[PDB]
Amino acid sequence: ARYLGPKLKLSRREGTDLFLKSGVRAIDTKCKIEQAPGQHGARKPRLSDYGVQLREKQKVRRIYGVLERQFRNYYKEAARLKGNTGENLLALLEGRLDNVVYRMGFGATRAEARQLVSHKAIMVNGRVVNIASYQVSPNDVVSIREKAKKQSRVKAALELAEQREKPTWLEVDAGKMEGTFKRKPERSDLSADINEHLIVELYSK
Amino acid sequence: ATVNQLVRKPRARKVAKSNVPALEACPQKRGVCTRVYTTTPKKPNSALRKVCRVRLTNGFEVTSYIGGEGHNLQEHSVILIRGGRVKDLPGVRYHTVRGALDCSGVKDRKQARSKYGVKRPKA
Amino acid sequence: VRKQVSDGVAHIHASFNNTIVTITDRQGNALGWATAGGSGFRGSRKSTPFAAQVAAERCADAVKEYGIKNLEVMVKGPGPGRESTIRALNAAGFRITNITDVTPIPHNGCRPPKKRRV
RNA sequence: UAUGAAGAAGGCCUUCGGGUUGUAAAGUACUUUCAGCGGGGAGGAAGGGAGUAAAGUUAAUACCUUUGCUCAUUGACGUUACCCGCAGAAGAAGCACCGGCUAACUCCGUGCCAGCAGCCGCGGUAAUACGGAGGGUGCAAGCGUUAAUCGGAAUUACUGGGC
Ligand SMILES: [Mg+2]
Ligand SMILES: [Mg+2]
Ligand SMILES: [Mg+2]
Ligand SMILES: [Mg+2]
Ligand SMILES: [Mg+2]
Ligand SMILES: [Mg+2]
Repeated sequence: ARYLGPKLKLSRREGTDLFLKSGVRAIDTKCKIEQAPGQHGARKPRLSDYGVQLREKQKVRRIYGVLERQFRNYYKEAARLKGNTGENLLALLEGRLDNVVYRMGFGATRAEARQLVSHKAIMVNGRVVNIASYQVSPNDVVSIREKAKKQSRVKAALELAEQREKPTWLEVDAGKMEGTFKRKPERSDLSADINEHLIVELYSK
Repeated sequence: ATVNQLVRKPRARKVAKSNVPALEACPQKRGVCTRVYTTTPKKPNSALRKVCRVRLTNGFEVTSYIGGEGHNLQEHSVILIRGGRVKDLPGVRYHTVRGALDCSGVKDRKQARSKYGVKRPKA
Repeated sequence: VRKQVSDGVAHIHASFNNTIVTITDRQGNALGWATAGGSGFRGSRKSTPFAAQVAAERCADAVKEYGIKNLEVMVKGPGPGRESTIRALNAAGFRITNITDVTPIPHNGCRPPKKRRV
């Protein structure tokens, strides 16, 4: 239910580095960018049509560690919901508790912030939630658990959160170790390199 | 074509016939190997394909193919067969499930091991 | 103990008397700086385009501290050194992505100092 | 989980220079979900019973029955939902595929042999198709095969076909 293999392999695969690893040490130093893995990786692979669609879907999933089965349920909900499906699907992926904690700054990585949620270190509206897939609703207040705050990893993750342009729809609190999920995010804020219309066609085939 | 002609004789939903009639729309069926022998492939190919004649529980008598290298199969062997025809062997529409009942798993299988009933090799 | 980062920006203060070279990140947090005055050049030597290039050579530090590689270029000030310094960054092994002038140009704002009758 | 680059060794390839595995590891900080253990702890529970006092109900308001109350109540699940402490990364990743369709490749072995094969088809001595190795792709506590239904199939066409 979780990827446990090396991470820079996937990162160099799919290509464009998209929100992986702590984010401090230069990504290029840790590996060899612009070179897919494998002995034969050092070559130009003439990608196809299926190829492009697959890569995009795979890329999106990894950014939020969503498995196919899980991701497909998001697509079904996004199609059911009114509005444009692709942004709705992106909104649902961003609304997951583990992703929100990462953007809120309590985790160095989405995986670590997800582990923070998993390890019963997050309080939502006075209720303990340790489920990474919990859907945060607008105006909710997310507060680190008293015991959790004593974790020095969380503290260091706050420091680093400054470099990531603080998401608008998330009101982060420094010493207060809290956050307010103001509202749903919008396509503009999200990385403009995502072509949601490609995702919609691929799953509608 | 004409609606009046079509009203007189409505469209007839054609029934699609199965490629594995002896299975009677069942995924697998157990049988007893009536005969163990070898046969030759079709035209563009040349080999000594290994096939077995098997009597099923429902009385159907059919020939099934063995997809694994080597087999400890002989008279009165009880095997499990599944669907799937052999492109180059006319009249062969079923495959013997390696690693099930009295059919041993393929020796030295390392890839597609689940397709030949071979337990994971110890590290 | 410190952190590393890339994708920086270089601010160039090309004053008539001195050249200020500062490398910083996209959020304005400084990583390193070097000046012509601090490179052994005083008086007239502190303004010549050459000495400005030399100041960049000093700024070539922070490499291990911060693998900037690609960096932006901000240039403000009419003084000499609006060309030299830029070359030195290339020869130092950096990827100059954009080059824009950020010289403060008032739209008839404050009154300037009187003229030097000399 | 993060740090972690003589890109460790080892593996394989090799244009013998290298690359590849792979920051993967090791190591170094960090955390302990659940599973380990311990200690608490809802909710499901409404009930009737025993009493009381009044009211309706009477010849007698005895009989009741209606209120209110008072005492004591009941949980199969159940070592419950949940909460709190304990310790230490410790106890938890496979499966299929990589010739085209169709994402993902070489080396070795084999030599129309053995074999694979949904379709196209491979193999006859330099096999991206078989077998093994490395590597890579997909899915994941599941992955594959098989069987079955619809779709694609405008391929029984009323929508929606032809002679
Ligand atoms: Mg599941
Ligand atoms: Mg537990
Ligand atoms: Mg391909
Ligand atoms: Mg089928
Ligand atoms: Mg039809
Ligand atoms: Mg026609």
